[PDB]
Amino acid sequence: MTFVESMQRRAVLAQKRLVLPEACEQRTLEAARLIVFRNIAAKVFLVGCERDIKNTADRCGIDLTDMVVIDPSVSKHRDQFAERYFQKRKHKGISLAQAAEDMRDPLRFAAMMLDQGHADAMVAGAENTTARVLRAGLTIIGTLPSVKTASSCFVMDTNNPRLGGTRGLFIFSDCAVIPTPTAEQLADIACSAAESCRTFIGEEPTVALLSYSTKGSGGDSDENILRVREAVRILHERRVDFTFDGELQLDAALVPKITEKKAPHSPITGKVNTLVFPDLSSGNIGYKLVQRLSDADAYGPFLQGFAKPLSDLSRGCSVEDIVAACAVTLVQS
Amino acid sequence: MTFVESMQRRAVLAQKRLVLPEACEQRTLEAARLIVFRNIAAKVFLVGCERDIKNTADRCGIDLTDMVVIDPSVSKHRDQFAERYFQKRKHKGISLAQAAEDMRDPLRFAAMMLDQGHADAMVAGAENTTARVLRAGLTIIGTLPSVKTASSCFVMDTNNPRLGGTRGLFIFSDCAVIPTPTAEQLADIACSAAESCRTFIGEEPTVALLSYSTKGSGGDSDENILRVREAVRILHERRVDFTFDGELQLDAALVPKITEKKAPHSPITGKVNTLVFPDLSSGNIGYKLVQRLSDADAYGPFLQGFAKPLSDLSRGCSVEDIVAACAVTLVQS
Repeated sequence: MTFVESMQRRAVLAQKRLVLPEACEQRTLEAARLIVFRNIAAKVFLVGCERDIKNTADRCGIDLTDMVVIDPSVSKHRDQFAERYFQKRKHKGISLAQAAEDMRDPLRFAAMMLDQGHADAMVAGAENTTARVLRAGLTIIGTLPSVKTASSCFVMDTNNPRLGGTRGLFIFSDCAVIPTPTAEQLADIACSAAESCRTFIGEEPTVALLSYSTKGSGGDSDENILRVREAVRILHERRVDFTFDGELQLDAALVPKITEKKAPHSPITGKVNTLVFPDLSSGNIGYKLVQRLSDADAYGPFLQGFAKPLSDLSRGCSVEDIVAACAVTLVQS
Repeated sequence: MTFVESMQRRAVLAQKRLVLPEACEQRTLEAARLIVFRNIAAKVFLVGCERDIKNTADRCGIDLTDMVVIDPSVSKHRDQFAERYFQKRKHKGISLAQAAEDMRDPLRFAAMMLDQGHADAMVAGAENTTARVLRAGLTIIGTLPSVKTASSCFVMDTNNPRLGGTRGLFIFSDCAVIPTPTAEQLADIACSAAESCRTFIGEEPTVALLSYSTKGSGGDSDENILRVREAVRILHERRVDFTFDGELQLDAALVPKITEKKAPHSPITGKVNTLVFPDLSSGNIGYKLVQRLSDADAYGPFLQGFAKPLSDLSRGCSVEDIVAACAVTLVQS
């Protein structure tokens, strides 16, 4: 199958709970109906003002009978959610009443459903800004204990077995979120990209931390080189369970003859399927170069490192983009 | 007609003067022979100790007949070159006699031939470090008046006229030399890359200065975004004669449907053939991704911005590689 087909079938198998806070938006509700029709989720929670949602559904001819509308103003969890948000945020000086008002927002309320164990996967961003989506994620859901940084990746399908990797499948990370990762964040990015490789490609991760330098060739003074080198040291210190090396140029990562000249006895030779970029320009430009100048497909961006999975959509997304993002996030949980 | 054959043919038509300071190296003399045999240059100057050069030739069985040995020890330009070097370098405290000894070095002498008008193109690096070759370039030859920075590009051939560019050809720059260009340096790289587009691809240059941000989308705080935006302002101030725009994501540069959304009314829409990367990691990773994960070929790195063309070879280059480098550098004059 294709990647999208495989992710949808795996979501059907996983039978997890989806929450959608942009439930007054037509595309979101159409996606929710397709999710129900395809059995992509065990439960579909629509979060928002009940009569605004029902009104949108009425006008778009959408049956909600297998969906659960949760209204943050009326929910039985309202008081507990306001209290949990206050405890989370009181260190920034907000009041309990400000917390209660903030938790009437569908985006915050859906994120708190994940934090509190009432749903498994959240998708938003067809109508909210990326900044708002990531902020709800960072401040309500938080990160896994193994990282301090939330990041993102793309799944790159070169549609060419022979191009190395895992039958031409790669994880590229972080090509969308963190502008200039510190050495510690870069190590976090590598750890989360390793998890993404296991979830999305289904093979063991072999990770190359990339640079214009290979194992010293660029010198010892450029902070950008040292940042990547320090990340590699940090990964050794952390005793991670995946194979990794850096700093490596792309050709040293992917062409064994070159690895043998520039990085001898490197443990990644001939096996790399996960590329960690040194900064956001290199990764954002890089994945687009592969997408737009070759027959490769790029899937994502997929968020990683969050304690519970969420996705941020483009504001111009299609219904099927929403469905695809929901399936991937459900498979991540 | 391939790219290497196109350049070889064009050098034959151009009938320029080549200087080779590594004339005691066997591959260089074998290349020199092919260059004479193929009429790729009007004149082939071998620079060095005539006896060491003749000795190498005899040991290897190489005929030198239509080549001209120019011996820095006895050349009629001996005293003028020493004075010129002294004037260039006296601000570092050297004496005239030291300048004269310095100008017995074949590499320095070849570069001075370019500066003084006695040859058109220099190739070295088969047995000199890149740093040595570049330093000779910068201290002796200098840069064109339109820039203060020498840099490099690659000619990328996607082998697919629909991918954009000029029949599938692109200039990528600077993917090999400057680790973190200042805004002034990025503007210089754009100017030099536009020159290389004209020389190597043969079409009008349309230059995209790349970033993870498109026309403000990544905000106004990240210094790497501002460096690119500043370089664009600088190009406007210089009133350059090529079309440019930035900061642009790669898809906004290359995909007009996306340009119309993220960069409406951009001057580059649908015409970009020259990509300027914001730093060396993004460019070095970027060109290699295209080379290694697609059908594209990568030719270079080609130096650019020097007042007279020179080329740095790889230490392990083939004889045919040397010939191809000479032809490109001659086409560059």
